[PDB]
Amino acid sequence: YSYTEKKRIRKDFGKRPQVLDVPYLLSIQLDSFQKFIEQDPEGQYGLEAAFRSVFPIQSYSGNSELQYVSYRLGEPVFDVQECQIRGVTYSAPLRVKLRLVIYEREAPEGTVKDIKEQEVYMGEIPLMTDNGTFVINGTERVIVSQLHRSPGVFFDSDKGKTHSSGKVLYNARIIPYRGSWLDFEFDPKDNLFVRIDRRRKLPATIILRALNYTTEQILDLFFEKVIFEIRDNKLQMELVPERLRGETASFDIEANGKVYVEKGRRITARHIRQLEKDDVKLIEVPVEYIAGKVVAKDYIDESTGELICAANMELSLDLLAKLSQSGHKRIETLFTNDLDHGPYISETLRVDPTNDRLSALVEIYRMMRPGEPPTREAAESLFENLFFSEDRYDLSAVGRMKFNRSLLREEIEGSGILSKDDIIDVMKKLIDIRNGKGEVDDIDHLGNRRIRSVGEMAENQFRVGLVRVERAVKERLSLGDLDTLMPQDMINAKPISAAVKEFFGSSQLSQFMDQNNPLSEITHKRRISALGPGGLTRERAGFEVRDVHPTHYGRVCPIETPEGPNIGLINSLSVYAQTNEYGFLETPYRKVTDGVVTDEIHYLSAIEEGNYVIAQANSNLDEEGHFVEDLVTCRSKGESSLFSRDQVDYMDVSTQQVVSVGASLIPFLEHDDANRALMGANMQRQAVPTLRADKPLVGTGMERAVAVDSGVTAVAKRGGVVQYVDASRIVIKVNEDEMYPGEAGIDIYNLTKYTRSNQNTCINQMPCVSLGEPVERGDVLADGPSTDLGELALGQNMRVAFMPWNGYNFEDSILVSERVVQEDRFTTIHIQELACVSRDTKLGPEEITADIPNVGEAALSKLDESGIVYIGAEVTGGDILVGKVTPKGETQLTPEEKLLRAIFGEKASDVKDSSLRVPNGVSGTVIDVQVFTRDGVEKDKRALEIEEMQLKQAKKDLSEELQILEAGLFSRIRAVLVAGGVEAEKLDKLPRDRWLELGLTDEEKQNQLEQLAEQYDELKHEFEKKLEAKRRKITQGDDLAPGVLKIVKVYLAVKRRIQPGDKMAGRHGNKGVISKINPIEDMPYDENGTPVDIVLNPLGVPSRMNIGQILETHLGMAAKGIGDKINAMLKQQQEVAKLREFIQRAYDLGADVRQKVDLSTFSDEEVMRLAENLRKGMPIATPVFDGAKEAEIKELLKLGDLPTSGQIRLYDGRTGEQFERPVTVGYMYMLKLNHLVDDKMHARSTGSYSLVTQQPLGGKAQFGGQRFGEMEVWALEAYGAAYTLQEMLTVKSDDVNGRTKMYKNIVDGNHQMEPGMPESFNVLLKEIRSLGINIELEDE
Amino acid sequence: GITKASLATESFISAASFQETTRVLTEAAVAGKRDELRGLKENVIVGRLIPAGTGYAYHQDRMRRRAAG
Amino acid sequence: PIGDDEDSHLGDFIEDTTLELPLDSATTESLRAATHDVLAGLTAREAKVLRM
Amino acid sequence: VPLDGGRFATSDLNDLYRRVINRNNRLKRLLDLAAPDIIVRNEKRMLQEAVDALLDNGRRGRAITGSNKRPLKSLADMIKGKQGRFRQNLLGKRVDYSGRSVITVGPYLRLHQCGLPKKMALELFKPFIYGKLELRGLATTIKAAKKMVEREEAVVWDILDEVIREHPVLLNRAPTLHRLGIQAFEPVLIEGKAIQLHPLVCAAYNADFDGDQMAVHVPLTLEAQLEARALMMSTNNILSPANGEPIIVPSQDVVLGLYYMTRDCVNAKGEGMVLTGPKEAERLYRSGLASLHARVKVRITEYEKDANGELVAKTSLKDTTVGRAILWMIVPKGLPYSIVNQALGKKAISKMLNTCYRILGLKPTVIFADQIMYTGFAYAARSGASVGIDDMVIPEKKHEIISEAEAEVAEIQEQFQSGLVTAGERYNKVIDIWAAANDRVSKAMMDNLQTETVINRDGQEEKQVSFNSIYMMADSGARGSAAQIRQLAGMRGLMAKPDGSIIETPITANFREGLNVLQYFISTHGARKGLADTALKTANSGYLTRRLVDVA
Ligand SMILES: [Mg+2]
Repeated sequence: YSYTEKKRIRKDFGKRPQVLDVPYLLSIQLDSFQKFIEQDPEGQYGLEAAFRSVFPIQSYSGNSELQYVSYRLGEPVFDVQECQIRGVTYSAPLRVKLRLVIYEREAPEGTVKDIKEQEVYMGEIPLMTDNGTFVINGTERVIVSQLHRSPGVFFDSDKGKTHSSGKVLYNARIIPYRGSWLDFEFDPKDNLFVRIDRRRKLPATIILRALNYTTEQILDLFFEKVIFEIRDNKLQMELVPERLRGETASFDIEANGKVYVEKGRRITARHIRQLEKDDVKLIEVPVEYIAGKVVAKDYIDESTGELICAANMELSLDLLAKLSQSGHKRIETLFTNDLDHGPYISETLRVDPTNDRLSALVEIYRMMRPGEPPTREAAESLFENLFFSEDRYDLSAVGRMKFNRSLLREEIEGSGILSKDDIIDVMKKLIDIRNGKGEVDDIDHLGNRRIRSVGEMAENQFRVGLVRVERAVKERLSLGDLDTLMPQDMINAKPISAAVKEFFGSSQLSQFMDQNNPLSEITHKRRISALGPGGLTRERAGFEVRDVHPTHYGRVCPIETPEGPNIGLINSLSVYAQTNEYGFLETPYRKVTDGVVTDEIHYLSAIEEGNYVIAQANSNLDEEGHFVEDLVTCRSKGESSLFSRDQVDYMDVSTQQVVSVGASLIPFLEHDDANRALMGANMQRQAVPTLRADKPLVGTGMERAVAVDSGVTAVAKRGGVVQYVDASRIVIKVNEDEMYPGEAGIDIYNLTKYTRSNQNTCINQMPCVSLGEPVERGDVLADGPSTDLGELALGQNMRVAFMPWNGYNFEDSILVSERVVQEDRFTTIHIQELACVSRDTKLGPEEITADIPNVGEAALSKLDESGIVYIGAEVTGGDILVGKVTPKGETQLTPEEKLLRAIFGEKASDVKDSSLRVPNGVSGTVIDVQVFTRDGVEKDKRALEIEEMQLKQAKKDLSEELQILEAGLFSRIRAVLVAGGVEAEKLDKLPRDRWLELGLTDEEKQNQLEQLAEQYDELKHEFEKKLEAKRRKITQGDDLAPGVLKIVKVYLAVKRRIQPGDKMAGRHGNKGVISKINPIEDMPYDENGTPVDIVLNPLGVPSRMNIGQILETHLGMAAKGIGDKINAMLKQQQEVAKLREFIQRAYDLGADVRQKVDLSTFSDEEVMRLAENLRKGMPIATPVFDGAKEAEIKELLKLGDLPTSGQIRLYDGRTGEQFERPVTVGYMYMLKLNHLVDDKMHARSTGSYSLVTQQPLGGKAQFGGQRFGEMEVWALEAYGAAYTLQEMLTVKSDDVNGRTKMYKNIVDGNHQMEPGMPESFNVLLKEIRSLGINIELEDE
Repeated sequence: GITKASLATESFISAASFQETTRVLTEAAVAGKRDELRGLKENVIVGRLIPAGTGYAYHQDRMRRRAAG
Repeated sequence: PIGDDEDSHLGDFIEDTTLELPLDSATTESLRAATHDVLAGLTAREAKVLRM
Repeated sequence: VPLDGGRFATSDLNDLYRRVINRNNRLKRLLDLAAPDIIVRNEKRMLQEAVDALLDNGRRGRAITGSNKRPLKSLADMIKGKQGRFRQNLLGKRVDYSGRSVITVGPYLRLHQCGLPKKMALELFKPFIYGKLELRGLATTIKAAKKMVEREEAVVWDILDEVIREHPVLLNRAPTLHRLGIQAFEPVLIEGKAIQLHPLVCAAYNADFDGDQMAVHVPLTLEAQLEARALMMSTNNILSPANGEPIIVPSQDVVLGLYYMTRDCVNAKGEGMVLTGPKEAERLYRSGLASLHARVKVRITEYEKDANGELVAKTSLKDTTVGRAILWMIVPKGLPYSIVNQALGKKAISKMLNTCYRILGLKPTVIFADQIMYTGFAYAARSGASVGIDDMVIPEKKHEIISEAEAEVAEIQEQFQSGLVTAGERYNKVIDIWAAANDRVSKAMMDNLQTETVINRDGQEEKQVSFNSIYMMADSGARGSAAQIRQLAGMRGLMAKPDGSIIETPITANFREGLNVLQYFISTHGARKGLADTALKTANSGYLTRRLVDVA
């Protein structure tokens, strides 16, 4: 077992033993970027390879070359945490050694001077956190792995809809990793066409001519030969018996004094066998048989010296008699069949406008760049630069591989550019497909689908940077002088900087990590997308690619995918899934040799898995693991059916290996329909953390692996005892077996405290260990938000009853008692970050000064001398968090205000109040205040206060570290001295610092003493720097935007319990909205008088089929039962015996479940604590498909003295009388979505408007009016409410006079409207009349 | 068909809503078309009382006063 | 175009500060009445001299 | 116009106009400089190009805006707008005096009213509140009134309760389809941020309580108020404009309640006895002396309006149940007692309302409906109806049917093995017999679920309809259907691969049982297919409606 597994244990039902445990869930994200940035000895993908691609860069013929030596990543400017505060990017400097060589003109190549410039900084690049996240501006962000069509050759069909004929079509497409696409396609006339990209269509052969192929050669490529012999007189023919197949005899087939075939007699296998064994190498044919046959090569008269017939031309009884008299004996003709071997290329030539290489190149250049005059150098350079350029083209490794593999080649690796043989082979294959041999692959198949990740894309971006800078290098090297410049003046910063900064900054893939929740983060980091650059779009792709493919098994989750605009264009990574070496997806399997199912794991990709017969995770094997039944359910090639006892090569690794980490957290999933299951696994990521993280009452067993593998918790790096435990920090003393010889050391984990998340929720760690407690290597030291003892708790369980309660639960709406809002269990904490901008206008600078025109003493009280709110001061909507004032000259009043100001003696201030007020309606406590001052502007009072405070706090925080670490080290030295030098009492007497001056007998112990000291001083000096830098980074003015003099960031912590209108659901996809909060008095109770927490609606259950939501209720009930029993025995303090007995009983449950429980545990100090944590309930694990069973749940119920029915009599808290029939009651885990009404509720009367078109628009976060759409208009039309409509689209919105002229009448008590004309139509009048169109309003 | 039948509307301002705007505007411009409203969409556009329901009376009285004494 | 890729183009977000909010013109309309009513109570030449 | 950070922003029309102007001037100059023909021509061409790009860009080389790749938006695009075809008056417009939030239940409501959040009503009627406030004199000037409600002084709540009384508000949901998508209600001030919506109207809006939000609008002008109250008023539309049938018909919980009342069992408390009026028939039940469902002859006075414009009266000893008898207390006037004597399913409960409308008129129907809702919820709650895992009963003969059909498949398998039947013939046979099995198990489970409750009155055995919860739900019309229950208890269907060809290995397990890896995976396709299908057919429906409103 383990350590923190002593504090609690989940009861694990199910039979199937885990053959392979769950790996690191964050695997992909980390591994990828781990490959991107790294020093790679070779051209394997990485910054190295990216460099080696475009480099070296030489001037155009100028013999001045710039090559690349090596690169390095300097230490980050700010650490992960500091950078999260300041708001900069967590990034490392890119320092690269470049070399500029100037070749002495007139080769041999040797250089006059090569200046090797030291590392030149181009840009900084983002870094990945241990949690697989990036921080762009003070915010954790994630780059979603992309899934797209892998580079290579692709043979499609496109039948049906095309041309309505039904003759179908066949198209091939060569798609590289970069560069133009090469398409080959047929048409109804069987003419082979080719196009680059999506461009103009061209007859296929025209590419071959550009490759230097004459007609003769093309015909030599795509057609066999039929040899004719004019021997004696009157032509004969060579014959291979297989040729005659698929045809009926055109004449008398006879030779060798024996007539094999007659006319009108089709040639079957019989005639073929006869002619075959008889060995007929020659047959005489009529002079008329060549009337249709097409000549292969050219032909000329030796005498006349004229062209008799061009290559690829139909022979006639005329031309034949023309070339036969010339002496020609042999004539070559294409071997053509309209069934077996199709004459497509021959007919392609007849559509070919071109003749030679040049003409082809011209017709191509006038295709790619149509309309501009074609040139030789142009048409050459283009065609060479398209598919043959090492620069502008590549398939990469995946591309070359899939290419050769789909061409049935041998070599899995080769060049990134096409070869003549490549293109020609692809054409040959397309032809073969049209001929009836060979199949067509499909895009949806996961074997044709690749998966990128952060690293690849980052590499692509940095690459684009390198090319856009390459142009600059070659540009400057044009006119450059000798030693005057260096590889600095050329290479800029921005080209790399903004290039990578763009990607991480704005991309549909790059996005703010969704952090409300551990499962949210972890399921965001494992996510795939067919969208973004390189992929398709929502409107682009249809349902096909969206749909779950059979290949998605063990790779993609069939359930958890977003439901909406993009469905199936995202999905999620399966639990055990891995990115293939090439970047396909591969899944764990169990190799079955002979008749035994072996526990040896194997990784098969989408293509690898294809022919193999795979058994099922749900199957029965006993002892040595032989399949019980002689017939076992298995899926083999694309399909699934019953297979013979031993026909199988493989079996499923686990029960959960089909689903995803999110879908694996749904208990009794096998009992839920896939729709509502999707809804559930989608909503579970929307769970907001709670104030008291509880625990799942009904589990799976992934709840540990999730919270653990995610960064929310803090795991121990090494095992040992805890020296110190604080809500702030945790200090572990490292065990000797683990700990390194030098420096000794004790692991110090600094815990994260209350701080803002990306979702404006609260993220706060808490210590789960006590002072001086033993820990295991890799154990949970401190939990996170919504995490309990290593297990993931996304919400809180509670007492649930199914019964209609006076309609208050009517729809999916939920009715909850007051016991829940009282205990503050469902309460959540929110952290809002508000900012105040001090800018500069031509009218004057803005002041943050506390001196504000027109404010009360109650407003001025909450602020200090500097105008900043005190830390810890609780505020509500309208309070002044930060004072601000902006200069406004010449108030420019009217006589009424002139008289008013004259009488009341009020000087109109030259300044307007710009202060940042608390958003209306929200109320919280100020936790933290930050001040960013422009470099060079004098720091204000509060600024200095904050600065010095941070200085002292940093001094204490670093000093404490130095102290703990040093005491720990000296202790280790003192430990070494007593071995070989021993004086125990006599040692610690003299000053500690003196201990260093001591020696010891000759031994390795004298060396360790050297080490301890050698490292001591390191930590001694490493203090200085760690202080100095830390000091300076507090002092330096943070860089700001143009015009902003300083910025005050205030952090507010609001606490919201729960109220009607909030949305909360279960993991089964049953939504709900709290309707009323009912008194405990009116709450239905049982015979024990215990009120029920929540009353749901039983009507929602049958229609939306999730029966799991009931099972979770039943089991949970029984589960809590086992809690109460223990809670009794603990309250009655029986003994360590009875408790052990009952606990052992509960951990067994009938027969045949893998458990492995106690009596190893210490009889008192251990067991008694386990029961102590179990008194709240008995946590139960129900694996996805391996989960619990009816009778098991019922038996556990019997163990809890609860009924089998799971239904207990209830009583109305009002009349007290019984409810007829029982009601299902129990415990259901309920989350709380972040959809709380406090955010959702909006309203407006008359707000600010828009400048362009006068329309309602929120300026102050005072929400602009609701949108009235065309349909919403049709409603009013149908009703026939005319004035409602008019005012709706005129006076309440678009009418610039109407709005105010209305408002006046509104206050005056007169309800009317003087509508006028909406500004939209007026604007349209001006817009139309701006053109040559005269549009007027007429009549009267 | 309904999609085809919707194509014919006397009011051009109405046509500029659903149909291709450019074409309609030009095609109506050359002919010097006169859009008299009388319909729903064309009226909603210009922000006047719907010639139906509560406003059918208004548009009626107006239509009657129009093209008369 | 800002996020959502829609017709939500940046210009549609520029608010009009230049035009006075209605809640103001209300108050001004009333201040007319305040000053007038209060100038009704002064003597003839006091009203004339103050208005002048 | 300006912007924060000192930066500017401007329309693309300025770039375009600038180009046109510049080139035009350059042409004038080149004219005065007597430039050669080639130049003046090139210039004229360029000007034509520019003017074109200004009027409509994209019939030409598609000019791009300054230091930006995106093509500048021309005047044609200024007119045409975008997002399909609308110019600002169709696709939408922002409107003052409006709001929105999540919606809640509010069963205490009357069909003519809705709970309106306090703060919301404050912000919405703010202009009116000002007016009333300084109308009574509680505020010196409008400014002071603003400061009053800004402070929320205790008097303004009552001042608001003044303006709220007869002033209706409009409520609306996201997918507006038919005119009932927007209705008028009477505001009732409520604490909290949620809007309370009358359950009976939840049908027309197609609003689940799963977190749907509803927009609110204020009928500013007087005409808008009278329009809302005499037309858009919820109480004035009780009938679907599509068909004469009532749209206000009780939905789920309520129909389950009335079902549980109007139901009758064989032997219970008070079975066989006799009581004068329903007034004491309620007393008997409330006391616990008599069960809600038992056959009891009781006197009732039922009215018939048969006389011309005039209500008749009569009475008789009717054979009915305690529950039905109690329910009769609601039914007004002219409706005959025969309407409540049935089982009262979701269908009949509607025809009750319909007949009430076509007989008694509007008001009696409205109040009738309110009452029906209240009693529905009440008695449904008292009923203690629930859903357990054992409430779903699987046929005992199931595994047997499965096994026999499973023998059929192997029979046809042997046939094809011996070549007795062709591949396709065999396939069709197997799929036929499997579907047959599915039908067997289904028509079994429905029987074992429906009448299987066997009980006794004074004798040994007499059998009637089941009291099983999920069955009451499916039978009444509250929720669920035989087709769905079929998926709960009996085996669920057969699934077809994405190709559209049905698999010959159906799902032999149901939801109450475990669905293994395969069965679930195979179900997934049908699931995503379903979600996609409906989500798309929503858009198709919308497009259809649009073409329709355009043609009419
Ligand atoms: Mg819904």
